Amino acid sequence: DLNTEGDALYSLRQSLKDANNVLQSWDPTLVNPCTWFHVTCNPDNSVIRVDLGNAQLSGALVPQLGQLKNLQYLELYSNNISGTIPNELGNLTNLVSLDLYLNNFTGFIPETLGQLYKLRFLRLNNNSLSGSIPKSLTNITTLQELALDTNQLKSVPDGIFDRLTSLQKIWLHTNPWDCSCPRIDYLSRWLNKNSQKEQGSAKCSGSGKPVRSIICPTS
Ligand SMILES: *[C@@H]1O[C@H](CO)[C@@H](O)[C@H](O)[C@H]1NC(C)=O
Repeated sequence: DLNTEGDALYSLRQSLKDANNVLQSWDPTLVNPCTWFHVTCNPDNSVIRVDLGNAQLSGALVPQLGQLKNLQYLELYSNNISGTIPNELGNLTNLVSLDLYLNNFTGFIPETLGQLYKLRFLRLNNNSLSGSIPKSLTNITTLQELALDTNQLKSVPDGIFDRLTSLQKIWLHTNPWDCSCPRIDYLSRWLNKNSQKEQGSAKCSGSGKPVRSIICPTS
């Protein structure tokens, strides 16, 4: 009897590279993945988390990874993983902490990420992700720590941080932010009002000025 969490998780092993044989213990033929290393299950024998951090893993993620609904913590951080973040990660409803940081990830940040309403922690940082933030992120009210730092990020949608009332720490620094007015108006004002929330200094592109220091004129 196939597990379907194990099948979903094995689809990841097929597309990744170790080379440390980290995933050697992932056997889909077992009744459940709960006995796998780097995998933890609840008393109901479903996968609530995956810690692959620092496994020296290369390759790309897979859309089948969204098949784990009870997945709470996904730690993929500190690897060589490339490609784009799958939209199917928006199908993890019970996802609390999503850590993709310190990887090669390219492309846009998925808009379906705004479908995680239990997500309290999002770290996409130290990646190649290209500039914008999904407007749907405002739908995460439980967001506390958001780290986007060290990426290709450029702009931000107006009023996106307004519905995040639980936001504590945020990392926007080391990004090619567009400080031209009146695009940078919201972010500059938000980073100044919320400056206790920001960790590090977000610098404007080519000027080197902090985003918060920018004051946009009307007319
Ligand atoms: C989302 O997950 C549920 C259960 O985990 C599954 O039944 C459904 O097909 C998934 N949908 C997509 C689009 O992945």
